[PDB]
Amino acid sequence: QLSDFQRNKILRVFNTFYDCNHDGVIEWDDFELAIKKICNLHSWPTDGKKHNEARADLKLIWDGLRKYADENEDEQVTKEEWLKMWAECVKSVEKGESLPEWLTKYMNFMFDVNDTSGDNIIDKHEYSTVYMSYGIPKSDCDAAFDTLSDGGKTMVTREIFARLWTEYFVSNDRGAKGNHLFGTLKL
Ligand SMILES: [Ca+2]
Ligand SMILES: [Ca+2]
Ligand SMILES: [Ca+2]
Repeated sequence: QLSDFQRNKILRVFNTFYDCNHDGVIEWDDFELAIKKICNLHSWPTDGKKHNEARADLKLIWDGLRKYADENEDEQVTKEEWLKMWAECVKSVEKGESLPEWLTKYMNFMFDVNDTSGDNIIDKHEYSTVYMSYGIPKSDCDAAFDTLSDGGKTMVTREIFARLWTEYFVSNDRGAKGNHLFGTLKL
């Protein structure tokens, strides 16, 4: 079973990042909102390259998510279904397996949404630009970024971002850096 700490990390991500219209379930309509929000944030032209690519990528991610979590096949993922899926995913990451492919795709999507300069590094300004748009206070973006980059000793490359992303979802260690990947947690 997920510890309180894991369960709460996994709920907080459902609630802030996936359920964009905040009604308590994840559907395709949420991903339609997530596309609008990222288009607004970055000033992408509707039906331009980035927009059409974001839509295609998120379709694949939603499809893999529903496949894993949508037990009653109603095209909606409730918190119950999301927690049931996560308890099984975490067990498996511990037994040695990679996270599900919809989750890695979503990690790579969010990496590139952050890295608007395209140099393979998320810098402090890129990071706070994205997380502040989800309601993360700026001081929790800046404190998170220093934690994640080990105060500048580590560049937040796609690979670092991917390893921190797995740690956020599975770690039971309160000390883990990836706990703060989505804004500092007070622990
Ligand atoms: Ca929703
Ligand atoms: Ca369902
Ligand atoms: Ca960059």
